[PDB]
Amino acid sequence: GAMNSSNYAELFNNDIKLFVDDTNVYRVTVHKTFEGNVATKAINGCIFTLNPKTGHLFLKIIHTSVWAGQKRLSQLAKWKTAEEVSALVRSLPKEEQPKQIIVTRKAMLDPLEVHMLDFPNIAIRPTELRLPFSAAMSIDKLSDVVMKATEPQMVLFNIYDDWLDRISSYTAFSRLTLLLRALKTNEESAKMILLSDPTITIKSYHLWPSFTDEQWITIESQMRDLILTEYGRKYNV
Amino acid sequence: MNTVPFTSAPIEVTIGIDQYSFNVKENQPFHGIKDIPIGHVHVIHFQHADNSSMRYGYWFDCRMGNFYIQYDPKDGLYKMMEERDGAKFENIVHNFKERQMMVSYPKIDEDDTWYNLTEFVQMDKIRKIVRKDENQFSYVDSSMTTVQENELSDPAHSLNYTVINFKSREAIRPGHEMEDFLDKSYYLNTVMLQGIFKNSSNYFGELQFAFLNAMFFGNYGSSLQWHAMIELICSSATVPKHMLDKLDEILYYQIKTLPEQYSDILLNERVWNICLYSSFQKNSLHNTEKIMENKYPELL
Repeated sequence: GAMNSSNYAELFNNDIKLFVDDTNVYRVTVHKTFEGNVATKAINGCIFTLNPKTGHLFLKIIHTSVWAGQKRLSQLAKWKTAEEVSALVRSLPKEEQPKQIIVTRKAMLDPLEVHMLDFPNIAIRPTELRLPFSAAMSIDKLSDVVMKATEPQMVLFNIYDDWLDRISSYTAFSRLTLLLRALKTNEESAKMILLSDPTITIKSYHLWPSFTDEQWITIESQMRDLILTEYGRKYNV
Repeated sequence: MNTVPFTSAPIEVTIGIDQYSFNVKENQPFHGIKDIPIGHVHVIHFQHADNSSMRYGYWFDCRMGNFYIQYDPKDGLYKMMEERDGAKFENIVHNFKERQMMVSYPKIDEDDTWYNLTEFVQMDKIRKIVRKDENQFSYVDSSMTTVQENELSDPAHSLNYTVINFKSREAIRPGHEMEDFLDKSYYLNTVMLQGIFKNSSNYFGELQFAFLNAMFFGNYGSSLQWHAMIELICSSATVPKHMLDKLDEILYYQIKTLPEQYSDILLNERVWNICLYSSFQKNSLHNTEKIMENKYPELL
């Protein structure tokens, strides 16, 4: 059934699974027309498909050309997501196919179930968790590859960089969700915290700075402070 | 007009014949039902006074043989049987009629309700859904499960309704996932109508039989089948105009006949709200929408 706080450790067991977030698939700027009407302009999007055990992020770039001459784009976006996830599973050898796909939004269940009819043994699950994967486009290198794409593309990232050499996948997932929760709540403040010390750089193939263990502890503390601060402001408590 | 004699009524029982019902007292001198209209299927059904659990009954067509009811004190139910001896049967019925120990099928002359509920229902199709080929009549009861329910457990005692599953390879063509899921015309017209049922009459026949098993026996699997066959039409953008017009008449009579106090358990809120207000056919069921809005506006 549904993934929650109670069955959380399951994400880090040896059954291959993927999270699928479709939030950033269909993206628009809203603007005024010459006649003073409103119109949308689609910009490039992405599917965020993450193995929470290994950090492998299958970033399918959704080029604006996929929306050309289509209607009901917020509905089509869910089905295009399910089509690309299905294609990704079919592309993998049997021993690498997931046993479960967890969708971050319930509206993805039927589109993905229908696209995955050929895989009756893959469980399609919702989650009770409010995961901050929508903030993926606040990670500078992911945003850069999506906006530069001139055609459909899939780019494989490791969203945990080399963290798994030093920490478990439970801890790496916790660090990733804290970073993304921070970026989602206050992107400017979050990015200021991460990039404040210019001595600490981002490796060419990494997404995040090369913090020492002790620097991660300080970074992680600063991210928690940011989230509580913004919370007291949101709710005046 | 045809007759279904009873040997006797040894146990107190509510007896239904189609949409009519009569109470019979333990050992009341009751010897059956006369003046049954030729040309339709019929159902004769039972609910024991002492165990209102297990409604059960028999689908039959008097054109196919001479049928009678006799209580079996071993199996504890009223059983339909065929009398092969034409003259023994004529002789039994004539006696019981002369002694006026039979109730009359109490059809109002103006009243086409039973025809309207059974228009496309055929005994030959009933006998494929309810498999017991040694008898010309078909036993159904409250607890009998459908082949579809058995998948998700005695196959001899199952309702073999046509399996309909919106999230099945049968319903979804590879490469038309979103198209076939959101507009079920392919599934209705090519798979079901052309492929399995052959024509809309057989489809309506099964729909009508499912409803009547739901209504007369509170058969849950039959109710799921009736709703699934409605929803498949209502979710199809492309349906022949004759089928929509006939569906509106079929559903009108089914809603009209349903006991006012059973709408809570026999009508699926989601299916009806979807069919009448969201679906492709939301404007195609004028008679059904009007009777539903006036009779069950709570459900909607």
